[PDB]
Formats: sequence, C-alpha cells, structure tokens
Amino acid sequence: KFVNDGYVKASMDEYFAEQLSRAGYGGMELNRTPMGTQIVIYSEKPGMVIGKAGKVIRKLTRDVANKYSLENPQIDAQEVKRPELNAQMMASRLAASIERGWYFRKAGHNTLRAVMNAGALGCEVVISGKLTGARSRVEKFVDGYIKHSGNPVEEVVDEGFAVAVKKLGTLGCKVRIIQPGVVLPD
Amino acid sequence: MVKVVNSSGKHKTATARATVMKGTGKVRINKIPLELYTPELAMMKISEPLLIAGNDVVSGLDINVDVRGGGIIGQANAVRTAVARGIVEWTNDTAIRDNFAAYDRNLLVSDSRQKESKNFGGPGARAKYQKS
Amino acid sequence: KSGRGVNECKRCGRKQGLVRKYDIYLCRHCFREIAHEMGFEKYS
Amino acid sequence: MQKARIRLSGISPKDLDGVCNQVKSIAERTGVNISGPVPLPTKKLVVPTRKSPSGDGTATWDHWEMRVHKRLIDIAADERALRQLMRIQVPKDINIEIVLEG
Amino acid sequence: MTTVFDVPATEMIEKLAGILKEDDKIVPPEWAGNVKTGVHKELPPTNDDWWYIRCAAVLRKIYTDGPIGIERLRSVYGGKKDNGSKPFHKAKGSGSVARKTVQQLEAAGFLQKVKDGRTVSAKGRSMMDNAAHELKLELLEKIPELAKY
Amino acid sequence: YRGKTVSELQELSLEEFAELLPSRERRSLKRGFTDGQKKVLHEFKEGKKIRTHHRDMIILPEMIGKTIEIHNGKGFVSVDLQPEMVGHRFGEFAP
RNA sequence: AUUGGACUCAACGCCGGACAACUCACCGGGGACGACAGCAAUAGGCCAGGCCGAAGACCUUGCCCGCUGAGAGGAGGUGCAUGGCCGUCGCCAGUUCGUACUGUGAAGCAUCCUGUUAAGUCAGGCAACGAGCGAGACCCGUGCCCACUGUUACCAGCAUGUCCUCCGGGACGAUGGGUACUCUGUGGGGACCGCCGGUGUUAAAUCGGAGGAAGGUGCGGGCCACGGUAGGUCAGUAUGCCCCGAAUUUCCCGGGCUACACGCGGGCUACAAUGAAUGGGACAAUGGGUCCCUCCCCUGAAAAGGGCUGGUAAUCUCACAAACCCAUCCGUAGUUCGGAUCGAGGGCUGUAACUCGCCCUCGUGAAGCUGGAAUCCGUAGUAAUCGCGUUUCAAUAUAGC
Ligand SMILES: [Zn+2]
Repeated sequence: KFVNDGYVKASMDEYFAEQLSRAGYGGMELNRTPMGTQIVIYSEKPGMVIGKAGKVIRKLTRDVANKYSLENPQIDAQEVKRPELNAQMMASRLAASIERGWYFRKAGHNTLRAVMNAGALGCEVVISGKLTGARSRVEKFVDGYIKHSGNPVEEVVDEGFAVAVKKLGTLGCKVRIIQPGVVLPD
Repeated sequence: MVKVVNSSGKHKTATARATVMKGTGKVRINKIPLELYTPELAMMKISEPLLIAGNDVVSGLDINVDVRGGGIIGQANAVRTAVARGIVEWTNDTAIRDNFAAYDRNLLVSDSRQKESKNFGGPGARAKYQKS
Repeated sequence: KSGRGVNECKRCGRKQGLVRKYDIYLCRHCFREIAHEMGFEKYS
Repeated sequence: MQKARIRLSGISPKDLDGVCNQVKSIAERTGVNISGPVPLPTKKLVVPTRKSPSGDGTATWDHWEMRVHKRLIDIAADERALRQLMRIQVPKDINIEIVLEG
Repeated sequence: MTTVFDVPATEMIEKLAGILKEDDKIVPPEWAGNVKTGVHKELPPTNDDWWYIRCAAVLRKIYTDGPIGIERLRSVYGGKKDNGSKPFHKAKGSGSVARKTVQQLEAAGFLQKVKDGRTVSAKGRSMMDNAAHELKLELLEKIPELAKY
Repeated sequence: YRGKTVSELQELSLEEFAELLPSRERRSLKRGFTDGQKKVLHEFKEGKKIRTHHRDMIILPEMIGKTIEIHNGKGFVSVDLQPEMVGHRFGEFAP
C-alpha cells in the first residue's frame, strides 16, 4: 500500500537519473490518477528528451511494467517551475561546470550567487572532494538563512546532490536550498 | 441516580467503570460481596475511602463496578480513586472530600506516569550496560 | 521468498544485513538513506 | 436498515478529515442517515535501524515511527448518493473503502 | 443470590471436587500415575485427589471464564518452566489431560459443547448455585441485612 | 546387532531397519532422498568402486562390507564398513 | 582453512556478523568467464557409457576460443586518495561576519567584567555597535478540560435468553437499545516566575503560597554548528590509481569460520521459609500474522499429527503474562532449596542435521555454599527486579531493540 507507493515515488524517476541526467533532471512529483499512474520529468533542456525520433522517450516503458504492475506506461516531459529553486540540477550543473572547463574556483561562487539571486532565504554550496591536490578539502560557501536543526531541515529546506567522476577521484556538491518562507516572527 | 466514571488518574491502566446507586443497602462490589470480597489482600488498600465514609454511608449506598484491565496494584489504587469520586458524586458533604484529600489525595491524577521509553544504550530507561 | 540470505535488497546488491521487514527489502544503510524520501520519518 | 460503510486509514489525516466533512455535507444535502466521523486507532508502525554504517560506533539508532491514521464511518446506501460519493475529489493520501451492507 | 461468587473459591471448588468424587463418571484414567500436570512442572502431582480437583477447577474456570477451548485451558495451566540457564518461558499445559478432563465434564453434563470451547451447561450452573447456597448456609449468619431488609 | 542378531540385519526391510534406527535417521530417509544418495544406492547395488562424497548419509543393511570413500575437504579417504557402523553417518569417521 | 574490519574512552551480543547451501569473503575440486583487437584452429550441443562427487565436465560413442591485450568484473590492496555516511571532542557552546576603531605586524576590540542560565541564555556597566550558524525558539512523548466522536471499542440505566427465591437481579452488552457517564483521535485550551510573601539591585534572574492534572526546562526524547581527531566506511553504496583480466571474475558440491594447552569482553542460572506441589483472579502494552499466526474437534505423555475455524486485521489469533498472593499443602539442611555433562528414545524445521541445530522424555545430579584487588550502572514509576513481543525469518535469542 503506502510503502509501495512511497518506494515507487522515491525510485521510479530516480533510477531515470542514470540516463536522463544529461537532459536536465530535476526530480518529479507523483500524480496518481486511479485510471493511470502519471509520471513527470522536469527537463531543463528537453530537446534531448524529445529524442532522435523517439529514441529517448521510448526507453521508459519496459521497466515500468515488467516488475511494478503499472497501467499505461507514460512520462510527459516538462520543465521545473523555477530553475535555481530546484537544487538537484543545480548540483548537476556545478559538477558539469567543473568537469567541462569552467572556472572550478568560480563555478561554485557563480552557482551560489545565481541561487541566492533567484529568491532564496539562504543557500550554501559545499564541495567535498579533492579538487587540486591528493588530499581532500572543503569549499563551503556561507550566505543567507540556513537552519540546521528542527522542522526546516525536515521538510522546509531541501538538498541538491550530484557526482563528479574526475581522474583523481569522485566528488559532488551539497547545495542547500530553503524556500523563501518565514519561519517564526519572534 | 447512577454514577459512571472510570477516570481515576489511570495508574498504568485502571478500567474502573463506576456504578454507585441507592437501594436497600445490599452492596455488591464488582459481582463480589463485601463480607467475602475476593481479592482480600488488596481490599485493605481499596477499602480506605469507604472506611472513611462510614458504615452508615456505604450501608445506605449501593455500588457496582465494571472493569476491563489494569495491573493489580494499579487496579488497587485506581479503583479506590474511582470509588472516592463516586462517593463524592452522590449527594454528600465536602467533609468527606476533605477527609479523602487528608490522608493521601485519592481524587487526583497519578503524577508518576506509565513508563519512560527506554533508549538504546542500556537495558532500562535510565540504566545502561557495565563499562569495565 | 524463503531463504537465509539468497534474496538481495533493492539497489545494493548484497546478501547480508538486508531489511526484509515490512516487505521493504532494503539494506539498513540504503533504507536509512531513502526512508526520508519514501515517506518514512523519525517522528520520535 | 441498510448502511454503506466507509473505511480509511492513511498518512495525512487533515485531508482525511476534509473528505469526511465533504461526505458529511453530501449526506446533509442528500439527507442520508449518517454516522459521525469516528476516530479509529492510528497504526503506529515502527522499524528502527542502527545509524552507524561502519564497525566502530556506539549506540546510534534512527527509529522510523509511522502513524497510519484509521477512520471508520457509516452512512446509508443510494445509487445517486453512491455515485456522488464516488465522484468526490479525495486526495491520494488516503485509501477509500466501501461495504454495502443491506 | 446463591451464586458461587458469594463464597470463597476454595470451599466451593472443594465441594465440587467432593461431589465429582461421589460421582463414578469421573475417574483417574490409567495414566494418571505416570504423567505430570502438563509440561511445565518437574514431577507428577503428590496430592491424592489431583484428578477430581483438576476437573472441578476446570469446571469453575469454565463457569467464571465462559466457553474455553482446550488450548486456552493449556495456556491457563502453564508454569514457570525450568530450563537451567535459559530465560524461563511459560509454554503450555497438556492436551490429553485437559481433553480427558473436559470429556469427563461433558459426560457428566456440566459442560456444554460450543464453537469456541465448551461453555458450562445450565444444569451444572444450577447445581453449583445450590452448592453455593449450601456453603453460604455455612455463613448465612454473617450479614442478616440481606433477605429483604 | 541392532534389533536382532547381526546375520539377518542385511536382509531386513528399509522401513523396519529405519525403525531400528532413531527418529533422525528415520525422518532423513522418510522425506525421500536427493539424487546423490540415490546414485550411491544404485552403484552400491551394482558393486563398482564407489566414492560417496556425502558425509551425512545412512549406512544401509546390505550396503555393509564394501568400502566407502568420502570427500574430506582434502580429496578422498577410504574407510571400512562394519556391523557397528550400520545406520550411522558417513562423515563421522573422516573429520 | 580455521576468512577479514575494528583495539581506552569512543574494540571485544560490533560490523543487524545468532557462519549447516547462500551468507562467503580461507580452502579442496571441477566447470563455465576477454565487449573490441591480434593471432592459433565458430564451438558446443545431442543416444549410452568410461571415468567423472557429480557436472555431455570432457572422453569411446550417438550426433547439428589456445591465448594475450584491452573489458565487465574483482568481498584483492590503500579508510593514509576519496565522494556520502557515523563514532567523538559534544548538548559542547561555541563559531563567527559586517562597520568603525587600537595596533609597524601576526592579530586586538565585539568574543570583557557583574550576576544568570541547561546553554555566547539573558540583564547591568563598558571602544564598541549590530548580525548570522549552533543554542533556544521548533517539531514530538504523555496527563486536566471540552467540539464531533463507535466499530470490530463500549453497558451506563432501557429489554430479552437461562438459575437464586431473601429480591433487587447474579451471568448476557450477543443484542433491541442507549453512545445517559466515560476510553475515543482530529482540531483546541491549559501552567508565562503570571500574581503574592523572601533574595538578588528597583533589572535580567530567583522559595513556599494556587481550593488548582503538572509551578516556575510539566515529564522524557529526535534533530545537534565552525573544525580537528589522516578515528572507522573500498566488506551497504559509487569511485582514483597499483594489481588481479582465465584469476582475487564466475556457479554447486565437501570442510571451515563451532576446530581449543588457552588470555580476555559482555550475557544467561544458582544455595529460603524471602523456598518444591495444588489451586485462586482478572490482569499490560508495544507491536505480528494472507502465505501466515492459529478457532474448535479428534489422537498421544511430550514435542506434536490430521481435520477444520478467525484474520487483509479496535474483527482474529500468537495471547497464559510471570513475578504474584492465600485455606493452604509444603520442612530444618548447604538438601525437594541448588543443574552443567553424557547414554537410549521419540519430534517438526530444511534440499541436506557427523562435523553443525533446536523440541521433547527418561536415568547419572554434579560443579558448588553471595564472591578479594579492582571496578560498574543509576535520582521516580527511574535502579532493581519478573517475564513479553519484535529484528538476525527454516529452526535455533542466554541477543539487540
Ligand atoms: Zn540497499
């Protein structure tokens, strides 16, 4: 029942990130009609989602039906409501910017500046992973309201995490995002 | 006419459906005569507010009890609190309320609650394992 | 689904320390990671 | 006497109570003999796990307590009334159960 | 009323045991002298009248606890099982002992067959009320304020 | 010398000899056998040189006399068969 | 072969790691296993049998990859390259930024003194002024009141279905019925050091008074920062490089991790009238069960077997709680108080029980007789204690929770 629904809502578009992350994956919301189990993808650049004449769309059907008992396997391709407010593709974009030749010193700074300019209470992109030498470091950026203990870390604030497969090693990002809502006017 | 309250402070679990009425004087304390009250060892703890009320009062009174569960000592004091409340609910004086509060409340809530939700790190709620 | 450790948990290919409780079929680390995404929450 | 029973037990009880009030207003519009919203016991499903992944590490257990809020309501049976109850916009957070006892 | 609950359980159960001893239909069948009271205890019973008293106790348990199945009776008739250095589970009673006692009870007509065990028959209830009046006759002088005053 | 004198034990029935054996062996033989012990029984009833490979099997009535070879982690070991060991387990002799 | 990680706190009932195949990672013995490439010369399958544990494994026969490289992969390495996770400093209050300002400068001031606080919590006075993260606030736990609230919870009168006759009824809440009073689970109030009498200063802060459910963190909990501790995590997960690329890949068979001169860590049982039989009373919740617990019936001494009933679970069952207490029975001593080994025997679980299981029954009833140095846990329904589910799911929990 609810456990299987939570498992599918946490897994179905999250195993799509093994191939859909190149198109600008940003998570999904479950819209479960009793007629059919709708699945959505928020594509930053959904031209690749359109596919090489359907080559990309039609790879999301066999797994959905062979082992999950779903009717009408379909995923409409849309985009996220706000670009910088979604933290997952922001972390993916920062990792790609590191991997591609962008200023790895300045990529995290520009990403944090863009996210805080997009209407956030606070943000922090922190990069744990060996960027230059053979020893691990940290590149934390501190700006804006980011509470760490209580209700906001439970549900109010979210996380954007990615990976980075470099030749020295593999790292990621931890961009914290809080939606601009007042907690307590005390 | 008839008094039906099981609130007693709820020592762990109580389940004491009070039933106090007025009749000829034949008093049946939970399908058991008071002369040969079946618990016996725990009736000394339970007959305190009724003893304070007086033989003439409870002889005038008529009481029955409906029960569900609870531990034996939790029963033995929660039912006593329920009987005290049933005594005061029937048309009576506040002198009995003063006497009931005089000895050890028996109209209040048990301030020591059920348990304390023992945390991982030891056997008990506060106790822990032995560090060498 | 009847064996000692033949069945593996989801994602993590593993044959020991898997939570088969509640029909979850996840390892303890993996289930700990994804309980907050699957609707579970440490309410107490 | 005939009754149509409603069984719900879910994760979010606010929309559950909203659907209960919606069915109650539907019954008062249709004049259906209704039983009031009955708070059933909530399934407090719990399963803990040790926090520490590696070998060394003291007692660290994140306990996964989950409440499954149950509610049982009884109302009468009627074809237009049952179609009205079946066309209600109920949220996904609860499961809707019916027993047509006549 | 001459209910059983107006008398202590010891005197009433002993009276029922004596009345069943007077009745030939209750007997210790064969293996009474080589089997214990169940599985929990250490040794067989030492009391002479263990079978009749056990049947009377099962009758009183069926009366005061409604229809009881044989496994409910076994669960009621468990004990602190000795395991040596193990955490002392309480397991069960004995199936054959309880079943033979219950069959003797129904052959005596006191127990009535039911789906969820065997509730006590109405005749046994009436006779045990009369026996309660007998034992209450032994203490009728306790409270004179009980007839119509 | 189990149930009777040693002479007639080889010609006893399977279930009668099982009743001669305890409950564990009787239930081991009661719920059928896998393919390996059936092959071992067939080859014993043929008479060729046999390496059993099973350390839990039950010695049979007419199976005695001929030598049984058992895999012992290290490769194989040859062990004699006597009336004393009938109904026993094959792995009880080569630890 | 008796596999590795881990070694004060914060390793030694830990790695959910209670290993019978898997788990598996040590090994015995086979067998399959290189995407592409170079190159020797598409192989298997398929009667039977030889041997082969066995495996058409490969052979006598019926009969339509040899290998390297680069790969997957690798439970091999390095936790001393990592990602992310966690122990711990540590509930610890700390960490701090802006502005000006002192200082040649590292840095100082705020971040100080006085009180206070659970806390850099706060007030007072200051060359300081403001602000953030931690903290608290916050989310929970449960107890006093109510809004609606009944099923599968409930009887509390209304009335029935059988006995007592001394007479209301005892039993029945299955029900009609009544949700009269309640448990009720969704929204709300409550107890803020608030008022009053002391202290501190007249501040922040501090005691009994309250007929009051908690007077002054009501009571217990999760979340717990800046950083280090090159702490553990390549063995949950992904991953760099060295390596393994026909073995460290890969699938079963057998053994092993249980092997034991043995040092050590934590647990389960034990020596009284505070104890062995027999009854008595209803007792507790957390949480399971539909592919699994079990209703009643039958069979045995037991474990248990057949049949059959209840359960997608406020229905139903594991489900008896034990500890208990008493007409009592029970006996005087280190023994009915006290039970580790081992010999026959019957069980269900599993594909397999010798290594290597647990259940059951009998006979041996032993060691032993409150334990020094040293330590250890703990402040209210808490220590202690008595047993209970659940997780490691085939059993086995002296275990964790
Ligand atoms: Zn996993």
